[PDB]
Amino acid sequence: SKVETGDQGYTVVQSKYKKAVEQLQKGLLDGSITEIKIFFEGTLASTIKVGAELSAEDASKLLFTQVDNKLDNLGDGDYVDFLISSGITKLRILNAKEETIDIDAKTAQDLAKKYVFNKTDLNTLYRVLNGDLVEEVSGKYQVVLYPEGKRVT
Amino acid sequence: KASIADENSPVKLTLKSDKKKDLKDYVDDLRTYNNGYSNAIEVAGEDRIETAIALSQKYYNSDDENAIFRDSVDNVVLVGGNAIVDGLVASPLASEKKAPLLLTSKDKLDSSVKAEIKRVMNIKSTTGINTSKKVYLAGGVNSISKEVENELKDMGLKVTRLAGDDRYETSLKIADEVGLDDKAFVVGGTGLADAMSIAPVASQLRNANGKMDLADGDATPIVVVDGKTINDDVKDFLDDSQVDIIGGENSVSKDVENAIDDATGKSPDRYSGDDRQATNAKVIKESSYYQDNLNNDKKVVNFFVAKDGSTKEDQLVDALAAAPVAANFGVTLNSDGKPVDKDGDNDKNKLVSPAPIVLATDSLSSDQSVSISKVLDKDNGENLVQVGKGIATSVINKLKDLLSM
Repeated sequence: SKVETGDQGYTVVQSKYKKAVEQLQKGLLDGSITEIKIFFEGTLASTIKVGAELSAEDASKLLFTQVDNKLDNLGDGDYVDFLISSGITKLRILNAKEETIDIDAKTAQDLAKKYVFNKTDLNTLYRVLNGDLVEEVSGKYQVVLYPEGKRVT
Repeated sequence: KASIADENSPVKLTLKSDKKKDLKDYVDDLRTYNNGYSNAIEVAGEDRIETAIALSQKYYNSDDENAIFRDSVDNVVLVGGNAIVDGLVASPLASEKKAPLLLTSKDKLDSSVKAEIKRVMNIKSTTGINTSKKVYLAGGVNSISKEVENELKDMGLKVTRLAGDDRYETSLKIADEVGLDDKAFVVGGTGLADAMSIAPVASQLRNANGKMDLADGDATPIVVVDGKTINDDVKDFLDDSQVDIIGGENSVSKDVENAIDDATGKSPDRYSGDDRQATNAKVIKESSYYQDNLNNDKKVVNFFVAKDGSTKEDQLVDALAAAPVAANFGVTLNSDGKPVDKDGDNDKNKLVSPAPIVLATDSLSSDQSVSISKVLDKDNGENLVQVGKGIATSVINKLKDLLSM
């Protein structure tokens, strides 16, 4: 069990640091998260096992104590990963910028001339958007995209 | 949920739309432009010499994807700058010989070229130059002078000159080096643009059945004859070959066609139009040229663009060097002849998809548009290459619409 790029799981930006840890903490206390393994820059940080002579209330405080300083001073290319076990779940926190494009208004040809997207990711996304993940958030149908890099000029 | 991203992904994007359909129109637009800005390439230089050099550095002995060879080459086919008359048929020659076709000046061997010769052959200051590397000189003394021949020989390279007393005899000397293993092509020399439209087809390493075999396969040679009758030599060269004559009556007369009828005993197929562009269109839409040469179950996904002889027929030499590239395209081969991406169902012959060269400088004809639309696969274009400068943006715009890139 190891976390690596291009794998099934959740991805959070540093802007959503405060929210991600809250859900991990509240999950830890309310008997919903059993074990957490933190990874700084792909290296093991420490293991939080509620059954390792520890407790849920201690584990909640311990989790924030370890990662509050790391995640508040993130650098370009620095990332923190979690192996969340509920009985399984994978998370990566990174310091990218978040930009939302409301189409009911940046066109696609300006988006492509700037960022380089993976064809195999867009291929599957197009197919599952018309026939053979996409979320419905407050009357809209949002889709998240992660470019591989910036376009040459 | 269900996908974690790269450590260095610059921005996280979220596409918000009231309706899923409007999102499909935005993802499709994104999918097309993203694959239409990275897959559409341009290889050019200020003069025709560096254009052929850049075309060599990218597709021969280059570590990038979508190249022909990823390792050293053992042969190089050299042609003069203003040598369109004698060297037009060198495209199938460079193809079977597995060599990059390079353009040199008539009297002086350019330092740019001599560096490219040493570079592409992995020739370096610590390696001695022996006769293990050959440089095929295609043309007479007005194509490549004796000054250039003796320089290449002074280094120690094995120099083979394919020349004759006339342009027609020169082409026969070239087509004799290209293994006629029973088909051929004939052009008149009055229309050189029609001959360039057939260069990518003739340079394909094809099998006996018409499919493609890059191992133990041969390319089909081209011959230039006067358009009169058939002379004593070309008739000897054409024994039982299926001639695919190219050009109108003004290029090769019906007398020349009838003489081939009497010579080889087979009916010669004729591809011609009123314009040099129309001849190109009919070559692209020929099933037995591109579509039926594919071992895979796809259609033509790769395309090339070059200038024609409207402004100056000399400019067409750009499409000549690109023919050996467009013939073997879609696969990258190492020293052993195995396909790679950086190293390495996925057989070479099954992965080859040649690309037709479209001739257009100022505008793209309606016939060329219809022909190119016929050969395209359902999944649409995957690679487009613009060789040379001076091609109008109108043409490239129309191509990107036809290929959906």
